Amino acid sequence: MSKFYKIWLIFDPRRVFVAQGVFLFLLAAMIHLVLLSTEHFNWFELAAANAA
Amino acid sequence: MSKFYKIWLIFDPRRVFVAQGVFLFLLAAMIHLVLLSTEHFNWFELAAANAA
Amino acid sequence: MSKFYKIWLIFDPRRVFVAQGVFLFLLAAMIHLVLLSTEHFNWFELAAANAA
Amino acid sequence: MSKFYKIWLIFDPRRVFVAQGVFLFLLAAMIHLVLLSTEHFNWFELAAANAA
Amino acid sequence: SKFYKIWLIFDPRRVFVAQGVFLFLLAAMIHLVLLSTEHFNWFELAAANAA
Amino acid sequence: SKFYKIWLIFDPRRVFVAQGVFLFLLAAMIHLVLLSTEHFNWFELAAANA
Amino acid sequence: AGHVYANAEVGVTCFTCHRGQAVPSEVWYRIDPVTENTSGWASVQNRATSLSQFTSLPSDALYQYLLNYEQIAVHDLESRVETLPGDPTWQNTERTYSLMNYF
Amino acid sequence: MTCTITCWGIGVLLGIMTTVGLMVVGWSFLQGAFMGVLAWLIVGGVLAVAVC
Amino acid sequence: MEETFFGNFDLASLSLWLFYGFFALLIYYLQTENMREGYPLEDDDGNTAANQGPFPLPKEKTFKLQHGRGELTLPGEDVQRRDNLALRKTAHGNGFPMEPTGDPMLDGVGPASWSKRRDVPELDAHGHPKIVPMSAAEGFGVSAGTDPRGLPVMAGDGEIVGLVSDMWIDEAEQLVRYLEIELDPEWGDGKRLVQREMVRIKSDRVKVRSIYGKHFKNVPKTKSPNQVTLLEEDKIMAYYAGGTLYADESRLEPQL
Amino acid sequence: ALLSFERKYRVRGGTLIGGDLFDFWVGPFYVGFFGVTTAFFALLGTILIFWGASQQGTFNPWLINIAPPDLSYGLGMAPLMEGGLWQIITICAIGAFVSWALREVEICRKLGMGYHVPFAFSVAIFAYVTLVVFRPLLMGAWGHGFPYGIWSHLDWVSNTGYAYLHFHYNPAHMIAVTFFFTTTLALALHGALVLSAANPPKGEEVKGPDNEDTFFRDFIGYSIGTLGIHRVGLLLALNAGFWSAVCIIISGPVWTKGWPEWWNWWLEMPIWPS
Amino acid sequence: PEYQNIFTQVQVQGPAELGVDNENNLTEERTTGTGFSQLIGWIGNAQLGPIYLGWFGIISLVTGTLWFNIVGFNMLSQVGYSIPEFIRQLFWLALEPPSPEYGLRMPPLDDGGWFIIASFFLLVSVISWWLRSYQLAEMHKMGKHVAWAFAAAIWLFLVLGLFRPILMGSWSEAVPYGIFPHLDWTTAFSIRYGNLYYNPFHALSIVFLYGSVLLFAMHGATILAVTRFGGDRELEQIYDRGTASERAGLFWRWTMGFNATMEGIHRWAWWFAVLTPITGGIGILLTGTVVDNWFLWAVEHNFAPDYTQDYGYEAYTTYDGFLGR
Amino acid sequence: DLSFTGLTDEQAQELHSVYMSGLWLFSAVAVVAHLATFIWRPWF
Amino acid sequence: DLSFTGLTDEQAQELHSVYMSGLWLFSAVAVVAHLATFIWRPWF
Ligand code: BCL
Ligand code: BCL
Ligand code: BCL
Ligand code: BCL
Ligand code: BCL
Ligand SMILES: CC[C@H]1c2cc3[nH]c4c(c3C)C(=O)[C@H](C(=O)OC)c4c3nc(cc4[nH]c(cc(n2)[C@@H]1C)c(C(C)=O)c4C)[C@@H](C)[C@@H]3CCC(=O)OC/C=C(\C)CCC[C@H](C)CCC[C@H](C)CCCC(C)C
Ligand code: HEC
Ligand code: HEC
Ligand SMILES: COC(C)(C)C(=O)/C=C/C(C)=C/C=C/C(C)=C/C=C/C(C)=C/C=C/C=C(C)/C=C/C=C(\C)CC/C=C(\C)CCC=C(C)C
Ligand SMILES: COC(C)(C)C(=O)/C=C/C(C)=C/C=C/C(C)=C/C=C/C(C)=C/C=C\C=C(C)\C=C\C=C(/C)CC/C=C(\C)CCC=C(C)C
Ligand SMILES: [Fe+3]
Repeated sequence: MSKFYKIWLIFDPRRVFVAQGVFLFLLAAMIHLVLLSTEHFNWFELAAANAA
Repeated sequence: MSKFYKIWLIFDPRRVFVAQGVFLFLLAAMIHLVLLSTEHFNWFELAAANAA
Repeated sequence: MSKFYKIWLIFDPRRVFVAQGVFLFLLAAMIHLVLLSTEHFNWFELAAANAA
Repeated sequence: MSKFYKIWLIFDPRRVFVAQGVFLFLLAAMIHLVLLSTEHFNWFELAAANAA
Repeated sequence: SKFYKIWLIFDPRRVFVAQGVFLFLLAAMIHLVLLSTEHFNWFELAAANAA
Repeated sequence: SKFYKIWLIFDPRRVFVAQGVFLFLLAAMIHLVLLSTEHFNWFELAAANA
Repeated sequence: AGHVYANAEVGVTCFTCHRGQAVPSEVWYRIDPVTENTSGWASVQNRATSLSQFTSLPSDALYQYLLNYEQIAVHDLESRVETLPGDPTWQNTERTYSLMNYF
Repeated sequence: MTCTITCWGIGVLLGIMTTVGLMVVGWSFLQGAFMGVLAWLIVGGVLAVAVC
Repeated sequence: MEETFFGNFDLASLSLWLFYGFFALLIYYLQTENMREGYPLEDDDGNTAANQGPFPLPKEKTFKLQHGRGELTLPGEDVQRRDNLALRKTAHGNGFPMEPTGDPMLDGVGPASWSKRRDVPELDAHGHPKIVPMSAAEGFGVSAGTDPRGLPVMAGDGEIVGLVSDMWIDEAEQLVRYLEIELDPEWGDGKRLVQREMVRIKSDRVKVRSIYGKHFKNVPKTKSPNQVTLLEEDKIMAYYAGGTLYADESRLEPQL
Repeated sequence: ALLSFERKYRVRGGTLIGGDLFDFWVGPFYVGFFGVTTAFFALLGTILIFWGASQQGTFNPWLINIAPPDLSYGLGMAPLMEGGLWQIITICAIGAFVSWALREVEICRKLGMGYHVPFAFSVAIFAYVTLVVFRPLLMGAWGHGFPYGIWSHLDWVSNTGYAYLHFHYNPAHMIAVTFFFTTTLALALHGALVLSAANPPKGEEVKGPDNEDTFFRDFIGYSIGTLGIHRVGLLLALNAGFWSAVCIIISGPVWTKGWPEWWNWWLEMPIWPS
Repeated sequence: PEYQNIFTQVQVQGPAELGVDNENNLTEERTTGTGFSQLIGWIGNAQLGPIYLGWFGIISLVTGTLWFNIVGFNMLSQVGYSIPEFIRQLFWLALEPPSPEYGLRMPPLDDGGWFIIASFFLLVSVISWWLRSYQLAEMHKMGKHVAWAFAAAIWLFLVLGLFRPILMGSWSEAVPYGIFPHLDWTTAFSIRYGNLYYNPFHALSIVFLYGSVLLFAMHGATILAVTRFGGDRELEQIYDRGTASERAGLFWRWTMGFNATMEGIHRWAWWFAVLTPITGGIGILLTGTVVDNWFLWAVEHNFAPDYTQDYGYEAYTTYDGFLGR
Repeated sequence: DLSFTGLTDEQAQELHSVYMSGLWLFSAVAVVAHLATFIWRPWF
Repeated sequence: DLSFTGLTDEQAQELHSVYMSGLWLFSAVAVVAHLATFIWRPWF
């Protein structure tokens, strides 16, 4: 576990960070879109609903 | 920590600046659009509603 | 057994890690999506039902 | 037979292991999906049925 | 008695992979043939024997 | 007779693979035809006897 | 009334089809022998006539279906059926297609 | 080219003129277009052969 | 025919699965037949790669080459490999672009890279060289379009380097393959060939936008002025396309 | 890995908006700025399809069906489970397709080859674009796009085809189909020509361009040549894609009536002696 | 902009190329007259080559004209030899197959009897043309790929008009010889037997038909992209590959992760083209004979989508609202 | 002593230290963001 | 000594130890995750 730094001995930092950067934004959009799809967690609908 | 400046040692400042500039505007345009799609957060329609 | 380390003499660590990284996330995603398909384990709908 | 080891003199270990790896998961996924198709062994509705 | 001479004609690499997919497709086909049958369907029997 | 001269005409490698595919496809076809028939369907017949 | 009074109370009057002329428009006659030197199915369809909706579909569809009570359905109600003589064919489908194109 | 391209240009201009010329005296756009297209093929080909 | 066997698996289903098995064999056959060139795989260091893919290399097929050029077996020992490439890796790992050590266009490494083809001219059915100057052609002449002979040649940067002296035609298929450029003494010497597919012919001048004025003096030459070998033919074509990326930094650098 | 000749061609440069930041290869694939956006858009669109499949209740690839909203919603955004997800996947699909074409520009720019392939793909993109965003705007409702299902989008073609009363009489469909059949006819003959010349009967020398050039001269009396077939074939396929775009863009917003009734101009002309 | 190799900017014309010839001695049956056309030369070869007057070709041409004429004179007899009406209804007239109440028996001339005669001559012409392709490849010492690719088109051609009607029990299952009528038959065939969208072999043929157009746009553009490296000379690139084959391969290796060779591309190109009528021929052959309703076949095999929304316009709008009143 | 990227242990340790520092900071904000949403609308 | 990837016998042994250590850490998180889900909503 303490030797996890060796991942950079096999993966180029400027080649996996592009993959790492894309993957995070892919998630950040994915769950946000999933939440907006649900009726309970759609914060845009809730503001309209709370306004009566 | 404070050693985040090393990102420029592996990522070119010119290309990152252009890439984030496109990304930031596309992010800004997209979020402005989803606000317009919602009836509650469409500031253009609300002015019509308050006009009565 | 203790001689499982020889898989890296057959498989390139670089290509396996990206292969399992893609495989694990896809497996992680589809198991999550399978749960959301079921009405019993859909934690988004359960939260809505609990609020009532 | 004690002489089954000679299969590796015929088959390339790299191609076999990749082919076996994808085959085993596709085997595992299919059998899991067959259980999900049956009403008796689908543990997702069984959890719902037990919870009544 | 001397069937071993088949490998003098057939390439062992091509034959072994040939029956490797053939034998599995025998298992897949026959297993699904049983599953289609109402009698030899162990998944349906377990539901039936559950009562 | 002396039918062994067929191998002077046909390539043994080319005819054995063709025969192997033909023999299995013929066997599968004949087996499948019996399944379609009501009298010789051993799966349906076994259910009938039970 | 199950048809004229289908959705609302909108009936049929003498003006509904005549529309101010003695002979109501869009009336049809039997022109089944559409083309010469033909008989059977070849004699009703291979031409663009008034009854065919600008198509080469049969022109006898109105006569056979709206006047002679011929069978309009052509589909088979099972995935596999024993196709026996007398069953509807693609010619009958083509004629039904001609009638229903007029609809 | 040059002469052939110009001769084709004369035909398409003539085809457009015939398209609207027959529309004035009746006909329809589609009926006039066919004569206009037909005129473009005929006089355009004849001019591209005889003049050039 | 109209009756089903073991379930809903009728003859249509049997034909469908029979095609599925045939298609899988066909894809294996089709994919393998494409592995006769460029295989086995390698890494950026030139060694044999640990991964060769799921498709094994096919059995050796032989082509009986014509005009007495021997035979040819595709799988194994590509004779077209170039030995001394003027490149070195920009990264210690794999998957990263190479940076040329010297002049990319002169060394022919990037888009300017050629392939070590045969050093003999391509032959038609008669055995004669396939591409010859129109001066040596028996009864060939321009039938349509603008004749570029005598028109000045304008480079990518607008410089005038010379006038077209001749076009190297393909008498076997009756089309123009090259234009001969007689370089002015300022911009070079001798004659050079530019492929027709890289040149644009206008009414008064003929222009190439891929190569600047200063790079014509370094265009690869031909040993003989009457025929071009496949090696020279590959070097000449590659050089012009290499200038689409190496004529100036503006082409290599990002456009936005 | 790399092919036996790939090392030289792997040089830096030839990027549109990206630089050395994204100028690298992942396996055989080339990543660029537009390969980054392709990966993001394709993964987001693919995941959202399976997310919609999960909420649809089935994961069967045949039965997965993400459909556009109702026509009552107009051109505005719909609820995610009521058609809004289809709109986002469409936005992701447009981004994935455009970036893929722009990435192909980066591929060919790095290799010094022409831009014919990205242009040819753009025609196929235009056929998809005219099906999902152009035709709906001309009708004022996003619900006219085809649903994102393996068999659901076949129902849309069937219903849209019969929504114009025997679509076979559509003049642009008539032109588009005969381009599709000719392209396959041209593909078969061209593929046969090269294979036949390169693969003669055993014990025979391989045939050069002259032998294959004269084969159709003896076959159909005219051979278009080795170079001619590729350019005419590209135009045959691009015309098939372009005229397919036309036949569907003129269906609703141009000719709301039946397609056989379009041919009434030919049947009813003054020249014809009625 | 850079010169795109779509239209040649200059073309040269020399002595006409007759042919290569060998001891098979194709010259006697080869025409001695050739012509040149500059209009077609902007995109391809400008030479109108000489026909090889073989006996398979002559028989195919003569019997093909007989089928063409027989259909034509029946069409001319449809409208009573009225040429203006014949021209007006040219796209609508046809030679209809026999009525279904005749079976395989020979029907009267006015009720499909001339259809059988025309079909027989068409069958002879089509087969003779295939024999011409096979013989021409044999006489040129070339591969028979043209003959085999053509034979795939014959398969669907024979299934549509010969094989299926024979084992369907009636000649009425054949396709009418008309412009619009065989479009009507195409639609009525799908309607009668459910929906050919749900025919898996129709779907498979569509997969290869789109793939065939897809490949030949891919191959057409890729070769034109490497034509600056002599990529149009595919045959020489097969025997001795240059940078044209390498760049074309690396374009698709860097794009979609795998590529082909300059020869392996045409094997891919050949098979999708060949598979388009082979799969379609199978689907038509077992349509009606085996499966009489394809949507119901889809329903029982669980690949027909199900829709939970209402099927009426009243459920989405109203008649007054649609009219705007 | 394999190094596919040509990075020494000291170079990788320094580079991994910053990456984990960023990873914890990115996850720390996510934990706070997730905590606020659970207070707003719990999903359990 | 068989080595298709060029790694030595000792190089693969050390790489496997870290990979297996990561595998156990990934599995340990999943095991804790499964228990929390089982307590929240069992599936047996
Ligand atoms: C449902 C209740 C809340 C909600 C609950 C949550 C929760 C809970 C969380 C978020 C999180 C996030 N939410 Mg939210 N969120 C909601 C509504 C929104 C709305 C909105 C308009 O309504 C927006 C804009 C966001 C946006 C965000 C992002 C700030 C963040 C996820 C980061 C990511 O995906 O990409 C990040 C990935 C990247 C790699 C992007 C790369 C792009 C940049 C420009 C690259 C620059 C790199 C360059 C080299 C410079 C480097 C410099 C470095 C400093 C060294 N949320 C609703 C209202 N949201 C998650 C989060 O991560 O928080 C930290 C989080 O935990
Ligand atoms: C049903 C009840 C719970 C539920 C129960 C569970 C359970 C039980 C589990 C999960 C698991 C997971 N859940 Mg869940 N889960 C639910 C709802 C959610 C929600 C949500 C918004 O509602 C989210 C976001 C998640 C998300 C997750 C992830 C944390 C995790 C899946 C990892 C995987 O598949 O990919 C694997 C990822 C990869 C291999 C790729 C990683 C990509 C990185 C960026 C690659 C770069 C690496 C680079 C080289 C640097 C490496 C450095 C290293 C330090 C060496 N769950 C519901 C609420 N969830 C499963 C899990 O995996 O737990 C660990 C798990 O066991
Ligand atoms: C309800 C149970 C099903 C059944 C379910 C399966 C399943 C499931 C599988 C097989 C498999 C096979 N079955 Mg079984 N099988 C049944 C009935 C038969 C009968 C028969 C005449 O009834 C025969 C000939 C077979 C033969 C076979 C071979 C094709 C194969 C075994 C390996 C092999 O190839 O060895 C080669 C053969 C020899 C060299 C001699 C060994 C003889 C075989 C193994 C014994 C079967 C003989 C059988 C018991 C005769 C019964 C008659 C008795 C006199 C009453 N089965 C019954 C009907 N069978 C496996 C396979 O690979 O399929 C591709 C598979 O996965
Ligand atoms: C009842 C039905 C009517 C009918 C109604 C319609 C309707 C309705 C339509 C057509 C359209 C078409 N018809 Mg029609 N048509 C009928 C009968 C026929 C017949 C026949 C023999 O009977 C034929 C051959 C055709 C032929 C065609 C083509 C002209 C066209 C098909 C679409 C196309 O060109 O691509 C165009 C589509 C694209 C090129 C897709 C672009 C793909 C994108 C860019 C890439 C996809 C990437 C994707 C993500 C996959 C990646 C995943 C993996 C990673 C690889 N029709 C029947 C009678 N026809 C369709 C059309 O024209 O569309 C424009 C159309 O909408
Ligand atoms: C409402 C209409 C039905 C329909 C009904 C049919 C029917 C019916 C058929 C097809 C078939 C086809 N359909 Mg469908 N099809 C529909 C919708 C579509 C759509 C779409 C977008 O909607 C598409 C793309 C297709 C696509 C296709 C192709 C995949 C396929 C034919 C390939 C072909 O050319 O074979 C090539 C072969 C031929 C065209 C004939 C070969 C001709 C011979 C060899 C040449 C003789 C030349 C002749 C003598 C003239 C010579 C003159 C010269 C000038 C000298 N269909 C709908 C469902 N479809 C075919 C099929 O099923 O294939 C399995 C078919 O029979
Ligand atoms: C457009 C003109 C013709 C053509 C040309 C053509 N297509 C091309 C090209 C060219 C020249 C390429 O260079 C490019 C390529 O690289 O192919 C290998 C491509 C291509 N055309 C393709 C397919 C394709 N082409 C088709 C047809 C055609 N190809 C036309 C006839 C068809 C049809 C009509 O059936 C299909 C399906 C791909 C193989 C490829 C495009 C690859 C691509 O876009 O990759 C990026 C995207 C992904 C990996 C996935 C994106 C997923 C989305 C974000 C979500 C889903 C969206 C989709 C609309 C859902 C569909 C649901 C159901 C309807 C199935
Ligand atoms: C006497 C003239 C008459 C005849 C003949 C006639 N219709 Fe109608 N039809 C009506 C009337 C009146 C209505 C109005 C019912 C309403 O919608 O409430 C109507 C309505 C309809 C409707 C319902 C439309 C709606 O808005 O729901 C359909 C569909 C219909 N007709 C089809 C047909 C068809 C098909 C035929 C030929 C078989 C036919 N009609 C023949 C009089 C007729
Ligand atoms: C469905 C529409 C329908 C309705 C209802 C209807 N008719 Fe008719 N009528 C017809 C048709 C069809 C004909 C036949 C055409 C013909 O005879 O010219 C006809 C013929 C007639 C004729 C003969 C016209 C001539 O050519 O001399 C008269 C008179 C007539 N209608 C009177 C009436 C009257 C009066 C009413 C009002 C009660 C009425 N019809 C309503 C359909 C209808
Ligand atoms: C569909 O299903 C539903 C249920 C919807 C679903 O949601 C499924 C969800 C699923 C499956 C979750 C899958 C998510 C997973 C697995 C989470 C991965 C996330 C990870 C791992 C977080 C990495 C964070 C790393 C950072 C952010 C570092 C910061 C880096 C810093 C900032 C800079 C780096 C340092 C330098 C550049 C300097 C060094 C350089 C030199 C010294 C030169
Ligand atoms: C100035 O000109 C004059 C002179 C007037 C003139 O003529 C002009 C001629 C004019 C306008 C006719 C133009 C013809 C037109 C538009 C028809 C298009 C044709 C089309 C679309 C064909 C579709 C169907 C094709 C199939 C699918 C066939 C199947 C054939 C099968 C395979 C044959 C099988 C054989 C038999 C059934 C025989 C069996 C018997 C024995 C073996 C004995
Ligand atoms: Fe080609």
